[PDB]
Amino acid sequence: SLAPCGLVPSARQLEWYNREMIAFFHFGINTFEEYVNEGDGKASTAIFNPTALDCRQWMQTLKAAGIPAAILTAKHADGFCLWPSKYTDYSVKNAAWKNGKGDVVREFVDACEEYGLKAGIYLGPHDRHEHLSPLYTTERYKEYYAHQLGELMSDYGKIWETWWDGAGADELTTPVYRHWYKIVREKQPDCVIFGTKNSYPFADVRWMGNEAGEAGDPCWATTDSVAIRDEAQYYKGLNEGMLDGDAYIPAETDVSIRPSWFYHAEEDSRVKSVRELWDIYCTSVGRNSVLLLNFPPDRRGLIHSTDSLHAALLKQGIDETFSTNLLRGAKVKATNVRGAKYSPEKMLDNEKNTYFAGKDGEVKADIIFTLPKTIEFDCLMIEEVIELGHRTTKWSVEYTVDGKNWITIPEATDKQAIGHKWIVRLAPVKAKQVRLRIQDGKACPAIHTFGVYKQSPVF
Ligand SMILES: CC(C)S[C@@H]1O[C@H](CO)[C@H](O)[C@H](O)[C@H]1O
Repeated sequence: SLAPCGLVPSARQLEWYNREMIAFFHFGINTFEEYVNEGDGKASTAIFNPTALDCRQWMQTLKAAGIPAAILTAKHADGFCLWPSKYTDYSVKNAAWKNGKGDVVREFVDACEEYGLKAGIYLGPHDRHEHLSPLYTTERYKEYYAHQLGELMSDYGKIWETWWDGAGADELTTPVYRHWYKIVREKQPDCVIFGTKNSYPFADVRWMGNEAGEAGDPCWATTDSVAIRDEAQYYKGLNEGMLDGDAYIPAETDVSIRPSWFYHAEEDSRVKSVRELWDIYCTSVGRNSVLLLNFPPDRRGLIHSTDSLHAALLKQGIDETFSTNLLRGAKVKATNVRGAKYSPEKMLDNEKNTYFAGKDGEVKADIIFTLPKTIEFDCLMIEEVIELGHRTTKWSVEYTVDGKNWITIPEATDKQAIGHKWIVRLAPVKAKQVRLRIQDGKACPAIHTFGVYKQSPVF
């Protein structure tokens, strides 16, 4: 069989990559303040009062959108806790909501379980509320957070992601996070950790340097762990990563479907269009990353219908786009073929476990797909066998109509990364043959999938 090349993903990282999309839910005391996205920790707990909370309605939105996981803000930097923790009074325990007898996190994980969605927790490292205590020290806070982490990792079922926002967290040192890490890893062994700054040695996935929904081109799963730590001076190290990076810590791309992270009625006219979301999908999922897309629940405790509709149409457009691989039915010829078991046709078979592979030592390959009828396409996708590491580092796609003139596709010329998935949109071409050029790499190519497609009219 093939041996892996360089650093490889863990089982958690594979599971995570396979989600492709994750939902964020920013919900809390901010929602009940007027135009606030970052709370000071001084709002009265009494104002938290969703009129008819319905997390099931959130899950129905995610079903409609094709999204298999969700992360809730159990506590944002304002420090207000959405579950009745035994370790603070600054929580739903003292809200007007349900006379202080509610538990949003409970309703969230119960709804996730009922709909078969993976649940995840955002629990803010920087806590502005705790900072207001004249008795605050980093060491006491470390124990405070650990107790709360212990509640959320013990009493709320299986947790698939823990999110550590690096905003305001520079005071928190590595031994602090180590303590937190052991609790998470021991109680929830499958839980992916989104690690920032001083949490770097414990991170399963990294930030990619912006909140616009654009991972780098290229975007390597690998990078130097120091890039995560010294976040502010390594934008490209996070956004693009490094082929010779010392750690396998792939990029998770986060973006709100609205201008703000929290809900504001004024932004109902500002929800990202289906086309914007499609661009974002292509610059995240389509760039060897994973898209974490925020839907902020409102004061009733519902997801707004424009947010729902646009996410649902994105899903519809994706399904139509990629339902027919227009290369299927082709006659396939390739140089550098490891064997029949790894024939280039495996790129076209829609099977989970098969792939095209080259011969050891040989990093280049040329694969020509000759089509029964001339086709028209404006999109292409390629997927590497990531269990075997980043192998190919330069690739291009070409076509011809007359059989003699190979024409380049400008958008798909001298690309570098493949990884989990790379998507390229291009001006519409007609073609009788399509050539896939694997031009360079660290090891022989190993490719699960290759296809060309016609983008949905929805886009
Ligand atoms: C400048 C702001 C984006 S702060 C930024 O937020 C990111 C999440 O989007 C990560 O949590 C970073 O660690 C944090 O510094």
